[PDB]
Amino acid sequence: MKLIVAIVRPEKLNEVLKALFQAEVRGLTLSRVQGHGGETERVETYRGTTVKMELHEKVRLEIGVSEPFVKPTVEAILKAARTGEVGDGKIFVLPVEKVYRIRTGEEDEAAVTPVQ
Amino acid sequence: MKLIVAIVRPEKLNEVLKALFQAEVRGLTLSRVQGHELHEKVRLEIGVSEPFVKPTVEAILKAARTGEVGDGKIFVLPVEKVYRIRTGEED
Amino acid sequence: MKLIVAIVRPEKLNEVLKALFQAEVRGLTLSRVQGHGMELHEKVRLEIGVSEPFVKPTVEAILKAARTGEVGDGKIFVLPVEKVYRIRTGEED
Repeated sequence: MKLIVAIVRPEKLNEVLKALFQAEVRGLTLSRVQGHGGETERVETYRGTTVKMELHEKVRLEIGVSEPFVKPTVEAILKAARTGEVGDGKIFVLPVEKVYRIRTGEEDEAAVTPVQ
Repeated sequence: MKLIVAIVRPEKLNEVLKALFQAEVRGLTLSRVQGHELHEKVRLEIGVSEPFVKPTVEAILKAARTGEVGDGKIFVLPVEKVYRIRTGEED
Repeated sequence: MKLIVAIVRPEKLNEVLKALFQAEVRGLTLSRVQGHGMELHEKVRLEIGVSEPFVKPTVEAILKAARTGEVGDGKIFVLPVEKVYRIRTGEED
């Protein structure tokens, strides 16, 4: 199992969710965060005197997936979320020791396997 | 140490927090998130030492369950190091 | 890469952000959350991807900026990351 955390532009969210559902990746959660991506900074920011137009609203998606679905999930997000401009975001694939579905007590693979 | 990330229903949050406290699990953070239509959920993030992983997971499984689809999930993630900001040292 | 997750006091955020931009990280996100241990106390959660050579000094920069010496200062978690992709280019690493 892996926990996928993706940071994408708000204007790309709907395309991303549609692509994920199309890939059988249903269960997930999301929230708004402020972020700064790319490895760019304004001179004033690096000087520490300012931190204005450095942060922008992004959407953070958290998706638990079984091993077989890691590749399809990453590919769906990469295709849908890219604009080609700095600030597109990132995808972290995190190792997971255990997963539990609260309703059924199902664990690990069974807990993140597509309910359809 | 491990990092527990749990998604639960807002209506069950008080009960979950009460169970965690009864289990001696005190330090944690939480926030509202949108889950799965999208429905509001609460995401809890709890860093625990190894002996507290099980008690924490169980506290949440028992307090958060309603029996209806959408009760949530619990992830246990490996943590390489954890630092206590107050001391400037690992924990 | 490693994922640094820091929970800090809101009144220390400006200082921590300054330390992060001056340290140089390959991206960060942050948001307001509620801390506990009822009554919830505001905290700011920052998530920063940092590669191995620079994890220790980046953690030290955050520690120095965020510390007050009083209970409630927060914690910093360093998590392993299996893979990381840059969306702009699609590349892994």
